[PDB]
Amino acid sequence: AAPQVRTSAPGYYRMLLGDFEITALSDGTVALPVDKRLNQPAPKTQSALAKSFQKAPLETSVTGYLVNTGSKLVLVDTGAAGLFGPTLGRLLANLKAAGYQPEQVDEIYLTHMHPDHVGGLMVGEQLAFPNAVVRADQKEADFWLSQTNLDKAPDDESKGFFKGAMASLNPYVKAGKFKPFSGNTDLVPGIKALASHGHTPGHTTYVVESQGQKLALLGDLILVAAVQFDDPSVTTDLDSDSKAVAVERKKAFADAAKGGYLIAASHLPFPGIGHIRAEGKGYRFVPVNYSVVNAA
Amino acid sequence: AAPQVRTSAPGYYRMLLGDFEITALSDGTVALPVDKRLNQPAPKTQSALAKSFQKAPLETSVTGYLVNTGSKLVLVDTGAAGLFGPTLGRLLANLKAAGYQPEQVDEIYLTHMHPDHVGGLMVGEQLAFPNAVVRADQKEADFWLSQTNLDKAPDDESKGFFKGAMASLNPYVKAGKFKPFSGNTDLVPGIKALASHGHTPGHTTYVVESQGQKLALLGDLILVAAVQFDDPSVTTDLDSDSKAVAVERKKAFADAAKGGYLIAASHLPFPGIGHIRAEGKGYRFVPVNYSVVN
Ligand SMILES: [Zn+2]
Ligand SMILES: [Zn+2]
Ligand SMILES: [Zn+2]
Ligand SMILES: [Zn+2]
Repeated sequence: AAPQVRTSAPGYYRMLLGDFEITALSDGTVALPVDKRLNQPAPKTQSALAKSFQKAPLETSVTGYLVNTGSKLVLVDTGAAGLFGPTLGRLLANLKAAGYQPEQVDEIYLTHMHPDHVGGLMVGEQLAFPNAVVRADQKEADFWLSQTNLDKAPDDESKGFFKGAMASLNPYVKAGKFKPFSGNTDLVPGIKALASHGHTPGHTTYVVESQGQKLALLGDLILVAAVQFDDPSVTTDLDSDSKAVAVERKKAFADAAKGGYLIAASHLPFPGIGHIRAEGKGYRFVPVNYSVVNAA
Repeated sequence: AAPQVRTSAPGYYRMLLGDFEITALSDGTVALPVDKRLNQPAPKTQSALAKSFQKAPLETSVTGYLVNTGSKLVLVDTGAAGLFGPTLGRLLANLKAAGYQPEQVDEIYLTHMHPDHVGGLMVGEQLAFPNAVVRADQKEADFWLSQTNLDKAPDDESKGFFKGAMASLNPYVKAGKFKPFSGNTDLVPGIKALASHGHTPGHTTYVVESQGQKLALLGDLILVAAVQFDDPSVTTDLDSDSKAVAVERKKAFADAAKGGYLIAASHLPFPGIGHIRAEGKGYRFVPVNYSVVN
């Protein structure tokens, strides 16, 4: 026989979208006590997860999305680097395994500034993406980079969020490489920012379109697949505005269902890409069928 | 501008099952005219596919399953090698990418002897797995290695099935390395053969169990997920015995729904592993949650 290997394959998933190349990049996974963070009784979460053959704590993917439009290379979210423990921070290595170098990234779009999305921006004291311009909504940057907000943060978890956002973005701000937008904004050709505020004050969805094929990168608009597709009204204590996140999630799901296009989200099971159909009181996520990509 | 890369990740998926290590190994994908092969009206298949955002021809995975028990390295199915065209035959390279060499494989268990499961046994005129013993049901071998069955085959597709089985398996037979079993049989500790005849005369499911964790490798008991989970009675013209395959598929789905354990199948979307629950007149497949192995 042979010794066991016990390693996972490189965490990248390639998919074509019209003339664009999408690469989902895994940052790793982390076990989350979702039954304690969701705004509903723990037994109800347990029953939902059991319907999906799952149990809390739940191993949850953390994913960023690389878009090569053919003229620009854009990275949507960057993982956690070392901010959330040793099971995360795989995204840079998976970017390299996917055939790219960090120096090649032209722009980085942040759905929001929670540590598991901004941590990858820094390797120690060095910019992880030395040529990239970072973009996020002005509301997001104004909230998370505020010293006064950090000084008035209620608990250690929130303080750590502020500190991580500052440590990750401020070096780019200082280098002149942070370029905010406000609300719905055309970014590089083929990618648009769609305001989806409420998980954080400036949470933004990024819509990628090429040759009639559309993909909405929803960020953290959904967090627990086995709960929030069936019941989109369930929120978490990590959402800044629970009512707004429910409204925005329902809007995104309704639009994806009506349009029949792809969505992706950072914490859907990797690669986190699929279609949505409206069913009953909520929605059914349909993960994309495994497809091989070959050179053109 | 950064050039696009346009290559897929190495096609292996690692998963722990108790103390055992499972590696799903992609042989590639192939576009199949499932609307023509399923035994129901083509528009019905097309509408079922549309419900799942799919359309025929449907890109379909071809997967084998490596089980490292800690004492034996067993491979369940081998892909197509070059028998089914350019898009397949990736299993050997993915086995190497998964950190193993073909010479390490101790036993190979075949669900059945269709070309997309036996072709990988051979690389040219050389055994692909030079130290392995191959096992399959006696009924499977007797059917596909039959010279008179080949002479009786109606068209070139079926003749090609017989020729491919013969070319892939007879070098192991000649070397004394084919050991059939008959019906339900305990193979190596932790892996059992479960007769699931009907897709082929000796089609066999392999049940893997470690520390109370069970995984049933169903072979080709299901071929088109978007059709046959909702309606397990729909068969194909490639099934040797349609009534039997419907019975065996329903039995497997009901048992996996009742027991709550994992199933895998060669043509479910890679890695093709998940749970199943009973819903309406059929079943819902629940793909395993992405999980990292260390
Ligand atoms: Zn978040
Ligand atoms: Zn997050
Ligand atoms: Zn078959
Ligand atoms: Zn097959």
